[PDB]
Amino acid sequence: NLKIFSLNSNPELAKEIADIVGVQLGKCSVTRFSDGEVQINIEESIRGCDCYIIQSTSDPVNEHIMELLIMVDALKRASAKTINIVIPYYGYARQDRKSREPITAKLFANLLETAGATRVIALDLHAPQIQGFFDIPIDHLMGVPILGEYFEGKNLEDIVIVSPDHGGVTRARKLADRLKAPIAIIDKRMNIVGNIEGKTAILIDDIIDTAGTITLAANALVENGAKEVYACCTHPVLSGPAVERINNSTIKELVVTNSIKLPEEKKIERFKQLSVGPLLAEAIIRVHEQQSVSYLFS
Amino acid sequence: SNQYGDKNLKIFSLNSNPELAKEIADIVGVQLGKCSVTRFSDGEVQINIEESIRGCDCYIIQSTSDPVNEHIMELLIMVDALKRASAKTINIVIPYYGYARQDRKARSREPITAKLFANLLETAGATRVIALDLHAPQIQGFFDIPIDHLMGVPILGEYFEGKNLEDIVIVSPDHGGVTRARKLADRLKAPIAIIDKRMNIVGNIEGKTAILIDDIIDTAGTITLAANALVENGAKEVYACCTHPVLSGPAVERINNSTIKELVVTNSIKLPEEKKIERFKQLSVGPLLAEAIIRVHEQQSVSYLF
Amino acid sequence: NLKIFSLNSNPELAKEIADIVGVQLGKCSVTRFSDGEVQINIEESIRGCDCYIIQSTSDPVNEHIMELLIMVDALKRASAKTINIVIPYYGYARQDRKSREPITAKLFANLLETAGATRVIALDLHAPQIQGFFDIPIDHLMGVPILGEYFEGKNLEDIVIVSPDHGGVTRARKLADRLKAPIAIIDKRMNIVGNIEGKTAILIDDIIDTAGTITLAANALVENGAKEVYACCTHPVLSGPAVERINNSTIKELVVTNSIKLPEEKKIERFKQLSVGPLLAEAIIRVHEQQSVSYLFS
Amino acid sequence: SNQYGDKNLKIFSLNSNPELAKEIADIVGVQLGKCSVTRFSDGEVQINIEESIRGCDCYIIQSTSDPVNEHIMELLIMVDALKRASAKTINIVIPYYGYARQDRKARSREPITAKLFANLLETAGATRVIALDLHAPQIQGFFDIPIDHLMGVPILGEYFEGKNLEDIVIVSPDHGGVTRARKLADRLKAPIAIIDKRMNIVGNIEGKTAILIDDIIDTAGTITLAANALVENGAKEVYACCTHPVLSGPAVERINNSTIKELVVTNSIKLPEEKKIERFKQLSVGPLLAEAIIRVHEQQSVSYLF
Amino acid sequence: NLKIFSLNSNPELAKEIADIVGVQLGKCSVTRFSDGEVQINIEESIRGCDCYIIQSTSDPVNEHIMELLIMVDALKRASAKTINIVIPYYGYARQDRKSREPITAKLFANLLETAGATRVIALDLHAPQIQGFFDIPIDHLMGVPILGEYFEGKNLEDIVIVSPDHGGVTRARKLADRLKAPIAIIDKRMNIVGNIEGKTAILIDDIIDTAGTITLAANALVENGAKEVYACCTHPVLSGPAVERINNSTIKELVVTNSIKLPEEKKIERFKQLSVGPLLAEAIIRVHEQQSVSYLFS
Amino acid sequence: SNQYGDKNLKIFSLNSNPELAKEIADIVGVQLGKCSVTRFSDGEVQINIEESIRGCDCYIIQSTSDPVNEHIMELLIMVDALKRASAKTINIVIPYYGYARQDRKARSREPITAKLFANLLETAGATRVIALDLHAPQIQGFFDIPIDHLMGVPILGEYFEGKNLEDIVIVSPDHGGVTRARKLADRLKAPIAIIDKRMNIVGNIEGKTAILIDDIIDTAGTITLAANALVENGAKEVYACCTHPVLSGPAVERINNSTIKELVVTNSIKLPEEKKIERFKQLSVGPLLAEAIIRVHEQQSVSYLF
Repeated sequence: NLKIFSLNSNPELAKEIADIVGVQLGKCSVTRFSDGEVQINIEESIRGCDCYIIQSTSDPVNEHIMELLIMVDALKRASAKTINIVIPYYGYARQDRKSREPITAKLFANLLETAGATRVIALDLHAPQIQGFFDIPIDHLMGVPILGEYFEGKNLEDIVIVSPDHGGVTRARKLADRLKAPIAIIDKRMNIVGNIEGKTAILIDDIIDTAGTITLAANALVENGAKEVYACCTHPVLSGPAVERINNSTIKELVVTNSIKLPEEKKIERFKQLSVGPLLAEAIIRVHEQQSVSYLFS
Repeated sequence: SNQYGDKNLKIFSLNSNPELAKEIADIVGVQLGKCSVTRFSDGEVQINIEESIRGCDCYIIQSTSDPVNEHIMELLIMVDALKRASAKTINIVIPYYGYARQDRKARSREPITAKLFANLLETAGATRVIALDLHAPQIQGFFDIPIDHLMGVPILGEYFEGKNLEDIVIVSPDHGGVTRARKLADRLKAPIAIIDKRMNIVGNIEGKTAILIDDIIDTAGTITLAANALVENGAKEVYACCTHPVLSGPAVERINNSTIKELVVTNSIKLPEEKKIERFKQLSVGPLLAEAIIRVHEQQSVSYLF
Repeated sequence: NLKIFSLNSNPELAKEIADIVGVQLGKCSVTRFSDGEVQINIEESIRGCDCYIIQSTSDPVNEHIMELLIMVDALKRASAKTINIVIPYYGYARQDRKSREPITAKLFANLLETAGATRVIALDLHAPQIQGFFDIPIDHLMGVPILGEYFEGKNLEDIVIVSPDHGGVTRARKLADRLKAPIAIIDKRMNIVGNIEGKTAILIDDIIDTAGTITLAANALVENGAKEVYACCTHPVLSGPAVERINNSTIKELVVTNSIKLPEEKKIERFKQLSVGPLLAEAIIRVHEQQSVSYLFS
Repeated sequence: SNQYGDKNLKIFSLNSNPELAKEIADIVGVQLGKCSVTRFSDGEVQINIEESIRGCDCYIIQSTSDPVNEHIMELLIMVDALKRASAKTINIVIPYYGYARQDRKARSREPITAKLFANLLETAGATRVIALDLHAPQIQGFFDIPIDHLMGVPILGEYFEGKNLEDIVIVSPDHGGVTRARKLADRLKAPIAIIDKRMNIVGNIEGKTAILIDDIIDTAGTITLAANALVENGAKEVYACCTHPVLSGPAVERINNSTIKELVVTNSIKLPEEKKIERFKQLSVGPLLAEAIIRVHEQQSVSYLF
Repeated sequence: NLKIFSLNSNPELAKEIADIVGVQLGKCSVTRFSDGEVQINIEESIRGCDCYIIQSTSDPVNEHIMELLIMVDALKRASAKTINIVIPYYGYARQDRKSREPITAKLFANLLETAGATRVIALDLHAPQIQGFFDIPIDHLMGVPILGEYFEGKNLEDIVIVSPDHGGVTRARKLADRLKAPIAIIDKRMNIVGNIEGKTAILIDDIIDTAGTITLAANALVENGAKEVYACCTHPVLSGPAVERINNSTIKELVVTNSIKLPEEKKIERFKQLSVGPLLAEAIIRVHEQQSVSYLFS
Repeated sequence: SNQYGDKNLKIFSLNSNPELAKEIADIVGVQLGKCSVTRFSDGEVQINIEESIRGCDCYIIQSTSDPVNEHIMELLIMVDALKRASAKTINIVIPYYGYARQDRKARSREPITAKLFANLLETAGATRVIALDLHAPQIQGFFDIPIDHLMGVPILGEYFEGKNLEDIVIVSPDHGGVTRARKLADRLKAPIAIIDKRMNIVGNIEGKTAILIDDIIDTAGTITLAANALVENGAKEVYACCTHPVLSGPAVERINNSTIKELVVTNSIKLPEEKKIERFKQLSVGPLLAEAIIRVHEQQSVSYLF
């Protein structure tokens, strides 16, 4: 009665999740015709079934967004009982506030409901208030505990968590609480606010895109006395020259999760990727079986 | 082209067909609204309108052609941006409506994408739509906001009329396009014939000038096979025409190597600069759409057009 | 738990369907007061029940449409679990496109959802895109296979399927595919496009209303060499002089289905009526039990 | 009657009450919008507006009287047609609101048809409504679009005042109409009395001129029984009045054979040409509705009226 | 699987109802911060549960309305299966018609649905057409039978039911039918229409607010020949000087129900309070178990 | 103040902040719309607009401050009243947005009240909103109707600039307010420092004039503790400021007894007349909001402001 489908964004994450929960991915067909149009065909009856769709809205966001919406349409029209969306990475999440700009994080939310979505399971939205962009139920999972565990196990002396900017202090502090460490912040107006002399710095962000911000912060820490610099994020967008910039940086090791598929192309030298696979598989089971999802936060 | 005199009419162009959009604006007499549609390295689209449009009637010109998904998204984001900046109205001029084909795959559990698009456009905040030659006229019923549907057949007809042709027969490429072939046949007082690919011909095409008409020419497999079977059955000559030149895949090579004397299309879809069609004529829908926007904005009768 | 109700359009079809699935029709009351107003009263508790309403929106369409909407309102307000509409004939289906006309096929759809409908089961809509007029689930049944079977069993030599016009070629061809026959079409601008000399013609349409189109086509076929003319449609609207025109025509036999009740009044001489009763009863069971409805098309 | 001077005000009439609709248009000073509401042989209604109304404020005059289902449908289809032809506004003037009776059948699992209608009208696309003497004033709450509710009592009162009557008592036909009898009693500074059919009389009606008032007179069973019991209890005389003359079934014969001296009604519902009431007076709501449409269109105070 | 919560309006009624149906009230938290804002926190997982909320929208109506809406929001966002609202007293019910006034009874209804309500159970709405203000299911319970039983048991000779005004005649008559008594009405334009000489009068209304209307009617009855005056209503709003006015009136006994909590403050001397507790507990069970609720009216 | 000359602009005040509302109206040049918001003995709110506003653009000024529930309700009822009286637009000017705090209680199963409010306002019938210093800028995303968000920081900055201060450091009271401290630091070309209460200080505050900035000062526990720890760590002096003076509970006594040299706030929330702050300065948002309403009404650029 529970059917899980995967689309093109992150097929491997979807498979890992399916193996853990114990189902074969649903029979669907995702064709792209020669003129660029996409067509999904549900290759099996899903009438009366609770359907889960696993899709990160990563590069190319607009293709991933449309195939997800078109698939929801096909399931709604094929009489699915529920259409539950599992989103490891929420694209356009940085477009969450307005000078004559759209609020794309909100537009997508409205689009998703319009298409027929029942509920959403999300992981580390750029802003916690993005939950409020929905009127359908949404269960928000956090990735900070996963990154925090890995660092807690590295036997690092003298650490200070560093927020790459003014908007990342809250996140920095959740990590500094978990690790019992002080916080410093970069104030590119690029000044270092806080004590980092001799300390092992851990730069943290939710998303690492072009990596300009992170590598620059890293270089600044090192020439201001930091013993060493580590860097982590939940979502590895890593577009453009991101990878190169990181390989040449002073960043000892970069730690990311697998919410976004890694560039087949470019390789990161000092890197560690943690899986959110178990977290999502478990959240899917509890949502479907109506157990407590919040048991997952404490 | 500044000459319009209603500073309250704004026209924006997205990336699908900037040339057509420029032509329309020029004809109307106004400069393209100022905005920037950029794509960050991660493929996300960013839009920021560069002049206040608060209280203005805005017109967005976008064909949802290859790649349809990107063009739909920038269109939706553009509308969200104008809605939030307090535009008075957000009018959508769609020269080509992507996903309008409902039969593409002959399957069971399919989506009805042309309907999903309509719902999405309305949700984004569209006030109305101006469309041209929708694949099926009942797509108008997919909207609950006003939609004005323009016909491209008169333009094509007027062109063929000017060629002074003898013994013509309008040919429908398949079963679904007989109504459309009939409209051209009426404009040209010519009989019709249809290709029954199951590849037979219903009608007398012998020693006549055949004109193949379809709404869309995509891979060109259908139209070229229909042109060849036409000639080899005695048609003296074959012209082909359509409103929307999708021309994907091998379309061009197929056309260049076929017996089609001349292919006639409109500029509702931007042509591939890459490859050239040899025997080709392109008619413009710029004046037709420009006239439509003016009558809609000023509240004049547009049915008069079409 | 499954309750089936019938309204005034086609009580006999409703009864046949109820007998096949194995239920007594629900206890409802359809009163028309002296001033013309209608009042439905559900004569039994249907709280928590999945309710099916059988109604063709045939002559008078506006009365049939309103009693259906008022009944949906009473069931919604009486806490029905689901309100499933079974529509053998969809009136106003020819009003599916716009010069300053409404798109009544779309208006009705919106009205139906507004009133509280859960889903729809339809049979041979004038246009397949009318399915897209709904946002609630709709399962579209075809009648061509039923008419096609009957002709396949008549031992007719030399046949050609004839589309009475430009808009009926697709339908004609589905019948010509099933019967392995060529197609011809009438081009009233009234010319016959295609070879019909000595052939047995079968004129096909979805709806036969005043029958002017069909009888004229039939007369034209016969004076252009056709050995004989048969005629069929799924929906027998047959209004005005329809019947007389058919009785005097050259039409050997007219074949229709029972999606619309036959005029108690006027009688057709050479005629055959096939029942969609089994098709709908079966579609109702599969929808309710969540089996595959598409198994019914192949 | 061309004299209005705001070519932007359009008024349409459907089939329920063309005479009333003509009177209103005449008074306003405009010609009835051009359209054709035809019914094909199969009973389907076809509408096609014969002049552009794009950008115009349209007023539709339709009472949903016998047969209510047909009149509702043509009204809904008319609105869909105007919405899709780009009307600026679609204003509904309903002289008589069908299905406004909620108690007709005393059952359990009933529909609330007056609410369903409101939802349907809004869904079709109505901008606002102008109504007259709704059976229950809270039906105004059934709408989420603006609704202006006009009262017919002043017109009736003004008529009775002009008769110079002595010793009058306003009689409520039943328990639900006491508030309405009270309003007339206020206009005429007269006391009230009520018929408690369980058929007793609460109040002193002895040797007085009784005036029975109701909102609707349908089969006339209630009003005639109430008039007879009135006379036989000593009332010197009995007048009867209402806003809406539904007059279905035996209504007329019952009235003609009753003791009602004179029945007074308005023209909110078209009268049966077939049968004649003998002692009868019909007051017009044409001027009242015409004045309402003008103030709504020009944005003037209409509460001033009512 | 059935969880019942109570908010601040009438905690005792909620408890009585919970005891009868056989559940402990749900674990929720209703905090009012120092600046006046309210925060509800569901202290237990209610995922997949049918939740009932017991709240009268009595003084202060706006606080009671908001805490109810905020609670519905928290349950909707915490994935409740259904959110069923039980409303013993419906505030703003007198704002049911429009000169440039709002129709607050309708606004609240729209607000309730917007917040996420599934259905409503109501008791004696000011106007029966207020049921039509909703599009979600609503089951309307009557209190007249409860007041009527109590009077039927008092051995009162010569009774006449009295409507305090023009709008209360229908209600008066339902009570006069149950008791086989004649009706009289007060016509404050303050005249007494009907025979009350020597009779025992029972003044009836739905709501007794400031009690000016009722006490004045009572005084008028007594100086016009009435042997004695009784007074009843379903909803005891009793605000301002209500209580004092009643204690000094000629009203022999005032009978009310417990749909609204009684002023802790002021005491009524000759009074009787009947409980709607059993009625609501029973309606809750039948709604939840899908039995017939209308069995409760006859 | 009658001088505006667009009889079509109406401005109403509810009970949250009548003084601010009066100031705005005065500046604009119009008299407060006429209405009565009364509360019957039972606490129900009654509203009845005393002049026709049919066709007028109406502006409602209401802060949803203590008690937020009453103020929200009168606001919602006011909108229902204007919608039903046929106002053309219903524009909401919210100087202070109650329930904008999402972290107040650190629990699991919570409501998102700021979102519920937005949905309710839209449902009531709001056309648009004008807000000032929302607690989180993404609350703008909670609305699907246009919302113009004004910033109070420039006003505060301009005041501090006029004091001619030396060696200043802008201090963020907590982790969530670093972006806001940064904006003031930009206006004053000053570095920033943050209080890491887990109560340590990140940044050099030694011998400097510290300026604490927050959006809201409620019980004042956070700001006063942050001011004290500042001084005892060597800050030469401490100023404190915020846009919204909620000042609930012991706020005032705490401030009066702290080391804050001067507390600066705006008049977005009505101050308690009861208790006085000793070292205090109140800047007005009346001119800022008045300018915003005019540009919105006349369709001028308001981003120019903020």
